[PDB]
Amino acid sequence: GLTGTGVLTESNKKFLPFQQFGRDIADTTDAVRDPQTLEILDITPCSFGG
Amino acid sequence: CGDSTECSNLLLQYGSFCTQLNRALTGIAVEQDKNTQEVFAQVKQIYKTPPIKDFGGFNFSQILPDPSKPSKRSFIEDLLFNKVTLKFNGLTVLPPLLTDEMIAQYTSALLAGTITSGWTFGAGAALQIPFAMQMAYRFNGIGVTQNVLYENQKLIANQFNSAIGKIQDSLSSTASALGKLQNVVNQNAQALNTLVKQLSSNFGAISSVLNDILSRLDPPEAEVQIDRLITGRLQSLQTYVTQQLIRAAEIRASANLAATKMSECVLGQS
Amino acid sequence: QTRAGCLIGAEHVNNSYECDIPIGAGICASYQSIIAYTMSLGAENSVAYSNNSIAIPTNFTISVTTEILPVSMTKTSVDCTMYICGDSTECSNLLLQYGSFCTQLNRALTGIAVEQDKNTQEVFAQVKQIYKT
Amino acid sequence: STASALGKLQNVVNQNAQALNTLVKQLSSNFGAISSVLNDILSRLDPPEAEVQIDRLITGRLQSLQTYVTQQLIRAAEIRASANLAATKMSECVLGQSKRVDFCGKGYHLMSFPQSAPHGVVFLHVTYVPAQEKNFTTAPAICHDGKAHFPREGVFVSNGTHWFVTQRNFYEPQIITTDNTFVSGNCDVVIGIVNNT
Amino acid sequence: FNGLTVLPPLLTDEMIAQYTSALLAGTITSGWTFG
Ligand SMILES: *[C@@H]1O[C@H](CO)[C@@H](O[C@@H]2O[C@H](CO)[C@@H](O)[C@H](O)[C@H]2NC(C)=O)[C@H](O)[C@H]1NC(C)=O
Ligand SMILES: *[C@@H]1O[C@H](CO)[C@@H](O[C@@H]2O[C@H](CO)[C@@H](O)[C@H](O)[C@H]2NC(C)=O)[C@H](O)[C@H]1NC(C)=O
Ligand SMILES: *[C@@H]1O[C@H](CO)[C@@H](O[C@@H]2O[C@H](CO)[C@@H](O)[C@H](O)[C@H]2NC(C)=O)[C@H](O)[C@H]1NC(C)=O
Ligand SMILES: *[C@@H]1O[C@H](CO)[C@@H](O[C@@H]2O[C@H](CO)[C@@H](O)[C@H](O)[C@H]2NC(C)=O)[C@H](O)[C@H]1NC(C)=O
Ligand SMILES: *[C@@H]1O[C@H](CO)[C@@H](O[C@@H]2O[C@H](CO)[C@@H](O)[C@H](O)[C@H]2NC(C)=O)[C@H](O)[C@H]1NC(C)=O
Ligand SMILES: *[C@@H]1O[C@H](CO)[C@@H](O[C@@H]2O[C@H](CO)[C@@H](O)[C@H](O)[C@H]2NC(C)=O)[C@H](O)[C@H]1NC(C)=O
Ligand SMILES: *[C@@H]1O[C@H](CO)[C@@H](O[C@@H]2O[C@H](CO)[C@@H](O)[C@H](O)[C@H]2NC(C)=O)[C@H](O)[C@H]1NC(C)=O
Ligand SMILES: *[C@@H]1O[C@H](CO)[C@@H](O)[C@H](O)[C@H]1NC(C)=O
Repeated sequence: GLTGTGVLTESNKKFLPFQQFGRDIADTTDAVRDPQTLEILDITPCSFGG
Repeated sequence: CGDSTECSNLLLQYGSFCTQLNRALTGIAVEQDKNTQEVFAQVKQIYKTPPIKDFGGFNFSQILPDPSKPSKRSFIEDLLFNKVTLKFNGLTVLPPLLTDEMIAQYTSALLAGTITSGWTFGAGAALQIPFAMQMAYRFNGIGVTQNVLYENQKLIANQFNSAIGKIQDSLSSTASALGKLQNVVNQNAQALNTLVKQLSSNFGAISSVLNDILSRLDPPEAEVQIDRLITGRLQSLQTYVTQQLIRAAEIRASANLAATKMSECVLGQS
Repeated sequence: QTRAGCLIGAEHVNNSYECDIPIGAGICASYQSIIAYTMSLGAENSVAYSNNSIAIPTNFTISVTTEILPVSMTKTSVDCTMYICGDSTECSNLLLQYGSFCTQLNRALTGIAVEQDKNTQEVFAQVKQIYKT
Repeated sequence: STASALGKLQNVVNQNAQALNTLVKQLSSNFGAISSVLNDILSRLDPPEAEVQIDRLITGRLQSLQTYVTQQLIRAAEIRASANLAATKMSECVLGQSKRVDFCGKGYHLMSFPQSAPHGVVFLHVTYVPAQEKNFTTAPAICHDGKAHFPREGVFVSNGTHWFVTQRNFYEPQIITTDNTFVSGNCDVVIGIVNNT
Repeated sequence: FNGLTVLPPLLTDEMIAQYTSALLAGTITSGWTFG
């Protein structure tokens, strides 16, 4: 149910056993947990510029 | 809009606000570069201190560049750099034209020129002069005859040396002496942070995310909700731009004062 | 590939000249084809310091240089009722319920114009009489 | 011969013209209404929605006008600061000779001349620049008869065999005499003093 | 235009040229005394 774009990589963060997704500051998501494998991933915005 | 076709189509009919916003930001960046270049680029050549240093007993070790460190910075410059502390959502930060090494090179050239050639290099070609005679001229310039300096040289030198050491300690131990630069950095960071934070507001709509609005209603009222979101975000962007303009004007005034002080006090006696 | 991004259509050279078209991170490009290079701060020399040596000029030159400073800009005036309504009674009546949002604009513009006139008069009227050669 | 030397006044004029041009171009936007011309809205439909369309037009145009006014205020403040600086320069470097270095001209200031320009002023600064240097050997004081002599103004120099006193900014040697020097103490505490007559 | 007007400056360029001429004649003839 959480939708968004970006590139997904492997992360080493340690989600405590009941969180689902993480945000750092200014309320922007950085990590998610897939509901099947139960592993923590990492989201990065794919590149852009002028 | 965040890569939404409907948002772009709706925004297309508000004219050309973004062109002038980007124009203002580009002008601000160009002004910053001009400020730095005007402040620091005062000399025409790059002077170098002689390998042997005997300036009548004076000791400039703490402020002369140190070849050991790759940065080629002095002790005080390293202390100042270590003292202060500090592509996300469609916003970018552009690097300055002048790197820190070039600023250090300008500072070293100015220091070597004023140490070796007195004030002559600021009005033509650098002219060699022993340091003690230059300090005699500087005393003669404030109404004290040079007779004094030559008869009180060593003591005077000692005093100078001690003073230099003192400020190093005043920078090494005591903090909060550089509040202005830290304040500028904090202001910029806070403004950017709140501008990013504004994305989560509602502005009177039913949700703060476009996808939920699109995937829960037919277009007829989706347009109304998207219009509310668009006008709120546009107002926030305009406020941020205006604040940036005001701060840029103040910074430009400060930079002009700094350039005047550098011209009048480093290249000559005031 | 440079600290400022990526660049296509120019060649990187090992020399260093003055900066023509600034690019960033200490590099810029110029037309020769187009060449991109690290900016050069200036010439290099070492003054011959010694504890018993001096240099004294023997001749002189006289130089004339120019400096340019703006002092004023054009004075403009804008009428709200014609700009946003264009001689329409209904538009005027509708605008009448927004309070006094345009008296402020007129006051601001008049202040700007008066300031421009004061700027010019204060810069140039530095003398009391008119002298003749 | 060479043009493009007056970029500042050109920039001011271009900024003003661009601001006016975008302000007048803003009149051709729908702002979410059915048309960009008010006469069509008035003549095409019944008022109870005409006020809605006109309200959208009004709010858009008000926003544009406010933005223009704020930009004009900022630019006017900047121009006023520049005008104050120009007035100070005219007062100091034209009505008198200035001692503060590099305030007006590169070198030692002699005088300045003003000229007008369509929206500004141009200063012509006349400056004195030394040239054609030469090496010399120098000493801080002269020991004679157990006494130390310092120059009243100038500096001691030597071409290799004899010593002279010269003014600092121009080479003009003269014989050392008891009229252009003064005595203080004995030649025992001055570092670098030399023997002469 | 649609309500945009440009007002002429109070000091015409002839008077500005006259001020510049007076200043330059004064500084040529009387040095800095006239200031
Ligand atoms: C969801 O179902 C999948 C598939 O049955 C589970 O994945 C299995 O996990 C076990 C435990 O490590 C492995 O031995 C199997 O090889 C996995 N199968 C596949 C097809 O990957 C997964 O564990 C289940 N997760 C939950 C939370 O029920
Ligand atoms: C100038 O001052 C510096 C101190 O900043 C002196 O460097 C010290 O020199 C002594 C003796 O050589 C060493 O024991 C210290 O460790 C040095 N200090 C540092 C921080 O390196 C330097 O010697 C002085 N200059 C002269 C000519 O004496
Ligand atoms: C003055 O004396 C010096 C020392 O003999 C002359 O030599 C210059 O020395 C500096 C640094 O030692 C070099 O950078 C120059 O290239 C030397 N000049 C030469 C070799 O011609 C110097 O030439 C003399 N004259 C002046 C005007 O400095
Ligand atoms: C100081 O510089 C001036 C100008 O460079 C010298 O005057 C020149 O002298 C040469 C040789 O006599 C003439 O060919 C030039 O025509 C002169 N220039 C002008 C503008 O008249 C002057 O000789 C130099 N002073 C000394 C002592 O060498
Ligand atoms: C240094 O200056 C002195 C004074 O001008 C020079 O002495 C003169 O030298 C000329 C040329 O040799 C003689 O014709 C004069 O008779 C000398 N005057 C006296 C009072 O002796 C001296 O030659 C100069 N030294 C150098 C190395 O140039
Ligand atoms: C200027 O510096 C030179 C160094 O080049 C000094 O000459 C030294 O003087 C001491 C003391 O008389 C001697 O022990 C050294 O042997 C000298 N060195 C050389 C290379 O000759 C000179 O004394 C200094 N002069 C002044 C006035 O400071
Ligand atoms: C300048 O002259 C004085 C005296 O004419 C010199 O002082 C003499 O120095 C020698 C050697 O050091 C001593 O043996 C004498 O006793 C000194 N005489 C007096 C009266 O003090 C002095 O050395 C000379 N200066 C230099 C640099 O040689
Ligand atoms: C010249 O530049 C090339 C890259 O353009 C570099 O590989 C080479 O080492 C450089 N040569 C020198 C002498 O710096």
